Amino acid sequence: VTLCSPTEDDWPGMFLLAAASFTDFIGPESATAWRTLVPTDGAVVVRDGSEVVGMALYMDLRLTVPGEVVLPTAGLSFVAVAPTHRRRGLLRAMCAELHRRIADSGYPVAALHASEGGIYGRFGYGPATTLHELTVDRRFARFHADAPGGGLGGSSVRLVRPTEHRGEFEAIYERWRQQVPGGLLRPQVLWDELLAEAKAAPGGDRESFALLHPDGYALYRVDRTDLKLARVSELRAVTADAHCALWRALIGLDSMERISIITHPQDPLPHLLTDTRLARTTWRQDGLWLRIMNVPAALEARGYAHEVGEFSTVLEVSDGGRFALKIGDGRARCTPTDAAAEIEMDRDVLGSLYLGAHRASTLAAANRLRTKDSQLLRRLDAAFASDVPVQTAFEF
Amino acid sequence: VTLCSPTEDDWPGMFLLAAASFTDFIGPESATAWRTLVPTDGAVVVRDGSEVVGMALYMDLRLTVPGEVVLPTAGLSFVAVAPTHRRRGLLRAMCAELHRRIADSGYPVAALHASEGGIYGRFGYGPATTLHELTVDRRFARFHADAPGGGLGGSSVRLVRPTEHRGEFEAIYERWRQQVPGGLLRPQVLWDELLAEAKAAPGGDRESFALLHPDGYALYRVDRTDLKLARVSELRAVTADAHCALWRALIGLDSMERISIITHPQDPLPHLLTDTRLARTTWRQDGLWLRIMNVPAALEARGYAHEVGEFSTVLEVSDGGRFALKIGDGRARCTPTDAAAEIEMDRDVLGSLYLGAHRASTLAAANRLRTKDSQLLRRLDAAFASDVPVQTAFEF
Amino acid sequence: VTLCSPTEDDWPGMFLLAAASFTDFIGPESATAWRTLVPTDGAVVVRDGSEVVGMALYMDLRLTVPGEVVLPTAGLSFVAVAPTHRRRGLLRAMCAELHRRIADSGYPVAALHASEGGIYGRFGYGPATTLHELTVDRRFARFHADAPGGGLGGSSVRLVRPTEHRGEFEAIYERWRQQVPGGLLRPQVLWDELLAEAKAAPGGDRESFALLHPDGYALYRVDRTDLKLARVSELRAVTADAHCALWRALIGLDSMERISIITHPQDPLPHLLTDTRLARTTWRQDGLWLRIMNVPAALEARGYAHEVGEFSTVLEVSDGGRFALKIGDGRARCTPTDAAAEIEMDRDVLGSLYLGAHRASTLAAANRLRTKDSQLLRRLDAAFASDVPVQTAFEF
Amino acid sequence: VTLCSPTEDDWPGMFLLAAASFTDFIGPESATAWRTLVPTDGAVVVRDGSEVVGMALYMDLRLTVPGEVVLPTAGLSFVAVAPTHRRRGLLRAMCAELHRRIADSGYPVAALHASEGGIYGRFGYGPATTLHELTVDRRFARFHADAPGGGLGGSSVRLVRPTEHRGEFEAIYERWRQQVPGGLLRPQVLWDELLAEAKAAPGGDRESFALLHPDGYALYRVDRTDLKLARVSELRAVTADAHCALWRALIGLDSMERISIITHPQDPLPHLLTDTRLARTTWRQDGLWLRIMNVPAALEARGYAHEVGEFSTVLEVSDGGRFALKIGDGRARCTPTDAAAEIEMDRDVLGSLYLGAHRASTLAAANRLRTKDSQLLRRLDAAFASDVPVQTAFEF
Ligand SMILES: CN(c1ccc2ccccc2c1)S(=O)(=O)c1ccc2[nH]c(=O)c(=O)[nH]c2c1
Ligand SMILES: CN(c1ccc2ccccc2c1)S(=O)(=O)c1ccc2[nH]c(=O)c(=O)[nH]c2c1
Ligand SMILES: CN(c1ccc2ccccc2c1)S(=O)(=O)c1ccc2[nH]c(=O)c(=O)[nH]c2c1
Ligand SMILES: CN(c1ccc2ccccc2c1)S(=O)(=O)c1ccc2[nH]c(=O)c(=O)[nH]c2c1
Ligand SMILES: [N+]
Ligand SMILES: [N+]
Ligand SMILES: [N+]
Ligand SMILES: [N+]
Repeated sequence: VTLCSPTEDDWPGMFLLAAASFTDFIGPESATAWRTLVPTDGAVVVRDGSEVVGMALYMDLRLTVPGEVVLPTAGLSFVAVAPTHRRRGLLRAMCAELHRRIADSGYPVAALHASEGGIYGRFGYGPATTLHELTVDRRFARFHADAPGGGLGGSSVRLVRPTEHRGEFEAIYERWRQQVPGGLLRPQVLWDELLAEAKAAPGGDRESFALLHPDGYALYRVDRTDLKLARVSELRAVTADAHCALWRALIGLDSMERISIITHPQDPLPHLLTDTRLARTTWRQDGLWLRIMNVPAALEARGYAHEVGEFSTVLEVSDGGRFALKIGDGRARCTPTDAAAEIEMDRDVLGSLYLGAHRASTLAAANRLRTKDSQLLRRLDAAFASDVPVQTAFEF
Repeated sequence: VTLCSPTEDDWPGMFLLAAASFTDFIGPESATAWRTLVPTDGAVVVRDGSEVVGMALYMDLRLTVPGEVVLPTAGLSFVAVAPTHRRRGLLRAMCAELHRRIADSGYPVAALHASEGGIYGRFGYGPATTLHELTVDRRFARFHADAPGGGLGGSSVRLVRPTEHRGEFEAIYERWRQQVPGGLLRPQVLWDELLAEAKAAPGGDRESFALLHPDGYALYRVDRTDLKLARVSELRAVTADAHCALWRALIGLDSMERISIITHPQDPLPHLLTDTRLARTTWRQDGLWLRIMNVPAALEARGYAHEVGEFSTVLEVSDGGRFALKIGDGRARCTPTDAAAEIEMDRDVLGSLYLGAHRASTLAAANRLRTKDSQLLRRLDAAFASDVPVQTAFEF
Repeated sequence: VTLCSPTEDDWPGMFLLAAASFTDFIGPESATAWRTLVPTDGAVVVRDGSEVVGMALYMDLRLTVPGEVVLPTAGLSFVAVAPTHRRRGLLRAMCAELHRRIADSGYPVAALHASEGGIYGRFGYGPATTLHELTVDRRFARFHADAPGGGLGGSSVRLVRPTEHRGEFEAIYERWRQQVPGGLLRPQVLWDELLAEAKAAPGGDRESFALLHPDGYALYRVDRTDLKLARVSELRAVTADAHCALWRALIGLDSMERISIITHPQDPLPHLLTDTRLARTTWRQDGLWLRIMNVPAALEARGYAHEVGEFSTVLEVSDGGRFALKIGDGRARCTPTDAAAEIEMDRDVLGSLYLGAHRASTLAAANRLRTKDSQLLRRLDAAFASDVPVQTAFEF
Repeated sequence: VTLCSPTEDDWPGMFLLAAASFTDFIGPESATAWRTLVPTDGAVVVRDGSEVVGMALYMDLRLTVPGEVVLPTAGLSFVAVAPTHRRRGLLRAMCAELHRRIADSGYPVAALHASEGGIYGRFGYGPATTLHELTVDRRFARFHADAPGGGLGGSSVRLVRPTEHRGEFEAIYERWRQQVPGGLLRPQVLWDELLAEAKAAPGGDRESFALLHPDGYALYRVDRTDLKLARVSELRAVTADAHCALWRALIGLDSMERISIITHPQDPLPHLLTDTRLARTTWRQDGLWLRIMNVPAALEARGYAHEVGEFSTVLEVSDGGRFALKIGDGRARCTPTDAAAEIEMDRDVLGSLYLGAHRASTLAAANRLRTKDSQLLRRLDAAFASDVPVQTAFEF
């Protein structure tokens, strides 16, 4: 059992392991396209002394963080251990090797989507965004008097074929991702795959349609089996107006009973209706997971709330360093120190605070975050909070 | 159709309407006890010219709000219109009369739990707390290395009969409610009813048990039909230690597959586990609804975040007044003004901001809250936020 | 294995067989009351040579038939063969003995409700009324502009306790049953049992409520398990106004999602709504079964449609006689003849035509009814039709 | 927002709206075929000032009505409003324009199938046929002694491939539709589509088979997911013999548990069995909707029951005219008059009476039909009744 960068000949064996490991495997041709997002020496495989029994790689991503700052980000994916080689520490070995390479390459953070919630905490990843499924019973949905775009004249939203308005979706998304924490640059090969999935599949998914506003879009399809359910695969709106207009159109799907979407906890849709309860939270789960590779670089790179006054403290990350942290004017200064720690946390906890999705208070209550001073807690809470709500861009 | 305060002879007719209107009706003897919480002239009925076709009342409550300040609160309940007298504006008439009496009596706020989410917005009530159901698959639940109370020696939690430790529950709850936004004083007659419901019912609910810590308790029962589900009716913990200890005991219910609880969005339980995902959010709904009766009294009474600096603005409440609002040192000054409004919102929106459960940013995105200045939004967001997470005390 | 009229000592053995045979067995005290409806020598039992292994009886009933004519009717019930004595022809023996006694006593017809649809055809019983379950999704239900009782002022319907308005229900029902084909006199002991069942049962049915109009009533209860379903046990309306008023009140049960009722195929409720489809037919089954004991007496006793002109024919009932049938002025003359048959049918088929619930055309298409002349078919169809729709009074 | 007849260039936009609006959309090539049934100027579209946001058309159909009389009929279909343009009265505008064109073209009636039951009443359409789903548990089904085709020798029914016996199905159907109220001429392009749908679909419907008698056929397929359910898509029988023979063959599908069919309320199948209850009514819904465009032409065109004697009255249709109606010898005379109305009803109600599917008595009980004379009601009931049961030909 050796650990190497894969050669061209290794990939058919990797695709086999992929097919066996992932029920939503996109298949060899799509997989061959996604390869273009993997840097040279961005992949590891494990051979048995030879077929492939383990694999992992990272992609070059650009993650938006609070203060509209864009970080180079190593996005872990295509992780699999053969069912024949469990409990041999192959994952620990592969993750260690990639983290070495990611760190040495100069990525401040790494990110992944977790198949299970129990795996990636021990490797320093913390869940940093939250997915919220809303299901609307649209037959009772009435917009509030206060809701935008409820006037006379025409609608600014059009029903269109996805494939004929790629450029407009690309442009809207590009604006969206640059201004939202959790935003990722979506490269060309992922747009190719998105509009491929919008096509009807013989014995699979139904045809997708688009609702297009100057400052927003929504892609939706009727569900395979539940023919009174419309599934919004993606809604991206840059203005509140666009967001309201798109939801007026979706509630206008008079042949559906229910509209479902995977969104974020601060989605304003409930507040657009006279009955907030009509937008039911059906499902909730961790989205993007974050590992802070370089604590000072990451902490210094993001913006902080201007509201909290200037304050200083000492943060110790377990087996990750100890730093004098000074925050003010929504910027941070983070420098080495041997002064006594005021705040203590594992690396994963930091990942979870970083995009402002979790309150320090809350993690402290679980004792994932230690401090003897509760004024400091309030200050961290306020400083690390994001004024733009954190969202999840896309699974990778 | 007249509107009067009920006489003693009206109550049997009110109980009939109650029985017909509410599937969880506690019944005449329990109802006769709850009457003791209704002040003289706290009830209205509508007779048909004579049986009772409409009723509503309020109870005298004490609501804890941010800054550990306790407000006299009119709690609306026992609201019903006979199915024979719908669409006659009997609710509008009853609500108007009670709001007159509540205001004139000097209550700064009124509160209710809503049967439907579409009714009470138009009468100035906004949803002010959020209920979160967590269901834990306890067969996989492992506590984190960092979680309190995972050491050698004995457990500080005891399994007990609820009826034999009323005093200890009363004392813990009393401490809890005084330090948590959303806390309500629970009077003696409600404790009587809580420990009555802890008893096994022939063909009904099963026997309830208690887990008791010096600084917390939990009441739980196995579900009627799902015999692998334990339902935590109530968990109240004053320290993080107590909260963790109680959850160690509940995960120790080795004959159950799942533990469910109705809690709040900031419950730290997910973070006590190695797999946060094991604590699934199964259900989410509005809890306590709040109507600000006197805007300046209410705004001046609660505390605000010390973190945000001093700032001033002008708030207009629709058909509710316009005020110079000055906030600093976590106190507010709220005085009449005819100066131009900087912030605009209906009375209900204010109710929803008041306990810090909803962000001003979020309501602004839905246009329930208007301002042309986004710096003011951030400032309101931070000021109205509660450092202690807002919770829901009990249904009334 | 002998066949006798039961003595007082036989009844405890009959109650045992009842308990074992009928899951809805009303129990010994209720059963002892219903005994008062059984005439002397109205019961048979079969003993094993001695415990009871078979039983059957009839009750003295009064059945309304078209033309508002009331027939003495033998109502078969309490029929059971022990599971130890199947396929011994005990039912054939008991039915034969009772039919002998019923015929000799001078009943023109006998009637029953069938546990299964495959049993009673061979003993000359045909299904003569049809049960229709309507389930209304009351959240969308809007009454038509044309529907009665949608004006200003007050409602004439009251919500009441069933037990306090027995007299008014008795009176309304008495009017109802005398003017509707399928109507049965409900004796005092059945009213006692109806208002006993309206009471809440520990671990059983919930409390029943009543909607009372001068010319109609409805008894309803919320379902045991589905707490958003109201079950209308009984609705009896003498005028269209009463029927519409009662349905306005039932749709006014704003806490329910669905209202269900067992009614008849010609119930006008669908036509009271703007969306007829909201009143869904969820279930449909044979109601009352009829055996014509004396063909000429029965045919001569009921009224016929005045619309069809005078016509004459010869009807042969298989092993039941052949008759010259002359119909005109909505009366029939039925006399012995040896003239050639024009119409042929088994006795059961006649039962099914008798109250006008089945068309002769339809039974002819199945060849249950033979004739070489289709003009005669049309004439029978029209003559046997009832202008008042046939309904089902109550199970016995 | 303008309203025009579509040009060739409009149709790709209409197909897009179709795809988005109808989950069972037959697709562009099938849709292009059905276009051949639309007359010149039989279609309207609404453009936004330009993509298509509204459309509606009618097809030229031939409807059989009581007395085996065949009426030219405008069949409304392909009706859709974009979800972006709800509540702009686009449907009201389109329906008005088409009704103008239909009336001026000289159609006595128009017809449609309704997606929802709440829409088309206000445009003068009434539901005129009833769909009945019967599900038979064929494992218990035994034919009655009286049922045809239960003798020795061979069976006259053959199992065949649908595509190889098109001619025989066409011929049987042509005979069927000419003798049944609700019958529609099925043009060649609809036969092409029927036998296309009889083919197995990759990941869709299974292969269809046919049972063929000289005077009847049945097309059936096993259900996609429930492999013990056979779905009879279509059964057309011209003689009772054919109908019984076909059902003997279907009950002979020994590998199925249940056979389901969408039929009519007077289907004799229940009466062919020893247990009528085995043929369960699982589902019931409005079929064909009818709008009487020209009251006197329509009323004069159909036949009436010969059984009822000659009678005269005055019918007022709301905003539709007032007529002296004289009925006798199963013909009607309908002429203008200003004499006082004896009968009053909206146009939709007339549609519902026209094919004899609804009794006048029943609509009167709901007050959809007004008269102060109940003898007239009985007379209308009998006159408008159809001796051949009304059926539904096919969805359009
Ligand atoms: C989406 N896919 C990607 C993702 C990144 C890739 C990078 C290079 C080459 C191919 C790539 C394919 S993929 O191959 O279907 C894929 C991958 C990992 C997965 N992990 C899971 O736990 C799961 O449930 N489904 C997964 C699907
Ligand atoms: C809990 N109950 C109270 C509450 C307050 C009371 C005050 C005075 C006298 C009796 C009282 C009884 S109660 O009577 O079962 C009750 C009341 C209102 C309800 N409203 C609802 O929408 C519902 O679903 N269930 C309800 C149950
Ligand atoms: C309703 N009941 C009657 C009916 C008639 C009686 C006459 C004399 C004494 C007692 C009587 C009790 S009863 O005893 O629960 C009863 C009877 C027959 C039944 N047959 C069935 O197939 C069934 O499912 N449930 C039945 C229930
Ligand atoms: C059956 N189809 C027809 C019907 C008539 C047509 C006339 C000209 C051109 C194409 C045509 C297509 S169609 O295009 O799939 C179609 C149409 C309307 C529908 N309305 C509904 O409410 C629904 O649920 N499904 C529908 C399906
Ligand atoms: N941000
Ligand atoms: N607080
Ligand atoms: N009758
Ligand atoms: N006919």
